[PDB]
Amino acid sequence: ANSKLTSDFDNPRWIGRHKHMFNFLDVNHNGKISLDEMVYKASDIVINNLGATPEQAKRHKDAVEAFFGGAGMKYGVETDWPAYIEGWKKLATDELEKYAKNEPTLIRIWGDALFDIVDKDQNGAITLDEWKAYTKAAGIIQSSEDCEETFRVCDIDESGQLDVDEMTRQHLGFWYTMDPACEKLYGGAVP
Ligand SMILES: O=C1N2C=C(c3ccc(O)cc3)NC(Cc3ccccc3)C2=N[C@@]1(Cc1ccc(I)cc1)OO
Repeated sequence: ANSKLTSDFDNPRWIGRHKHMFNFLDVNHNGKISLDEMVYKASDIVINNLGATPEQAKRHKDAVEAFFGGAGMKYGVETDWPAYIEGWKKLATDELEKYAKNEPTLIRIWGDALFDIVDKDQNGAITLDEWKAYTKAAGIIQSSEDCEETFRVCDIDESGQLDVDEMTRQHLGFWYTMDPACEKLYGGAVP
């Protein structure tokens, strides 16, 4: 493994990062969300906003299913916040265990599915314009200034693109470990 990654689950900034996303996902403020909702959102984005082919979409659907599945979410079950954060602890642990063993993470598998859609050249790397299009469709970032910040935090190549290898490392830090160097990955959009 290239980094030594450990969890920080009692940090209120980690709990609150995921609470921010819970709220963002719970668009109708039911105080619960379902797997049905999460995979609908994923496929709506990629099929109806980003031009994914049927095969590309199904590959993406499987990845998103497995991801939220790893956090304990299930079709036909309504997950509340206390269940959600408990499930996220299990997902993060499981992911850091894979990473430490140089085994592919659920977030990497999602990223490969998504980048094949979003990268016009299908080489595992995105432009700023492609990142805006995705994050704005998803709604995880709203402003162009915040998308721009992603490219500052991340280590870009001579060509000016964001490689899947680099994004994954940042994602591991941001979502799973509270690594200080990954702060502001989505700019002001997600604390
Ligand atoms: O990393 C990403 N997340 C993480 C999250 C996320 C993380 C933690 C959390 O508690 C909730 C959501 N959400 C979204 C948006 C989303 C949500 C549901 C269905 C479709 C798109 C999300 N989109 C992603 C997609 C992605 C996935 C892997 C890679 I490497 C690069 C990009 O962009 O930052």
